Amino acid sequence: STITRPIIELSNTADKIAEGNLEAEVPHQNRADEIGILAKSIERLRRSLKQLADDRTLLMAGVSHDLRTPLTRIRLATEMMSEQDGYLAESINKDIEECNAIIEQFIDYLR
Amino acid sequence: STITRPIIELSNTADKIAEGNLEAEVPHQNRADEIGILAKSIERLRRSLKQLADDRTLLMAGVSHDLRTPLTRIRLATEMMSEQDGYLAESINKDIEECNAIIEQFIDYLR
Repeated sequence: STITRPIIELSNTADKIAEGNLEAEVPHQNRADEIGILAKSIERLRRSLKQLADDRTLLMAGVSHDLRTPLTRIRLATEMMSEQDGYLAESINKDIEECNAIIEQFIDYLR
Repeated sequence: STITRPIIELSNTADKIAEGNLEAEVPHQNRADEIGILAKSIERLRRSLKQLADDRTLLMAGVSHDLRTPLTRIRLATEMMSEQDGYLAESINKDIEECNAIIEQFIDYLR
């Protein structure tokens, strides 16, 4: 009956990982027999999920940062234009506004 | 020895998923006993990985497509400006080129 338990513990841990508890430590990792190998495989699955999560987060940050540089430069350049070319500057102003709007929506929804 | 086999088969399938085989079918899924419950746990982990993969793909495509619109608009407007503000137009043109470069780099790394 004692051997029955580590099986239940392994299945339970897998559930915790899938539900979004990436920090939940897998049990029976120190075991050397077939059970401990099963524990190791669950750890491998945990690593995959954790990596994919971190990738998405860092992706959002990197894109927004790099975009900030070109956007700022354009707005300043349009500010320096004379009134005679205002109607053309107004167009580029509309574009930069739309771009900032799209980025804002993405960050708000994404937790 | 017969009982030893399914444990190895389960561990092997989990390893296949971790190494990038999201389509690797889990064995002993239809079992109802303790081994069947373990099979169900492995399948749930597979679903998590597959979901995260689909998320990354859709995210990349959506952002790049929408960005194409504001870029094209600024390009046309800057071409209409008079020579008196040519030096200002040149800066905005350089900026939009930079943006296109960033998008190309992302796709090239992950086709």
